[PDB]
Amino acid sequence: GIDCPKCKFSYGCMHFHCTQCRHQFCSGCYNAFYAKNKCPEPNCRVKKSLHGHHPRDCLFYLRDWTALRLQKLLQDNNVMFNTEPPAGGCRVIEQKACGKETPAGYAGLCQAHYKEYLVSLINAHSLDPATLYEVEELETATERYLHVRPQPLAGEDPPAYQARLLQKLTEEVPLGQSIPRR
Ligand SMILES: COc1ccccc1C(=O)CCc1ccccc1C(=O)O
Ligand SMILES: [Zn+2]
Ligand SMILES: [Zn+2]
Ligand SMILES: [Zn+2]
Ligand SMILES: [Zn+2]
Repeated sequence: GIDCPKCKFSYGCMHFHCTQCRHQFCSGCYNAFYAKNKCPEPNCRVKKSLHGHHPRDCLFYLRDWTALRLQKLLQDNNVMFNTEPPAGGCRVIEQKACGKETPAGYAGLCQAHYKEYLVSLINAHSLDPATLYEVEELETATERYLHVRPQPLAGEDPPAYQARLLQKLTEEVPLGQSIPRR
């Protein structure tokens, strides 16, 4: 299940409570959640919201991708993923079974739980979503994680600019370090 990164107790919303230690954290990347006015991070722009600071491969972000784009990341890396239901209506047990509609090609899960499954594979294989980023996404990631505003250099054509952004991001900003890897 999910372990409190603080106490280590084992168990579509990312905000998780551990009742033992009262830690607030993200169930996708295990980074801490902060209530409004409680965030200590100097370069964070969100000071009046309940939030955490997530790596680019947290489900917090990747849940907003389409299933098709999540599949594309897996396909580009030749990681297999299920599309068909199991041998014998979403079975995933939620805290209120999920019971939602089970679309064709979504492996017998609802849309949200199928994306969670794809992200679980993406994370297991340490696939980097930045490899599919358009330049706008690379610029956003640069601002978010490197705290600088990117801009192309004189003499840099568009492919070179995009490649530079991608190279600096991947070299200097690790994927989530508390996300479980295989
Ligand atoms: C799926 O749930 C959400 C998705 C996007 C934004 C907000 C929510 C929620 O209100 C529930 C989950 C949640 C609660 C508090 C803080 C963050 C989140 C979250 O998952 O983003
Ligand atoms: Zn705990
Ligand atoms: Zn997260
Ligand atoms: Zn913050
Ligand atoms: Zn479901």
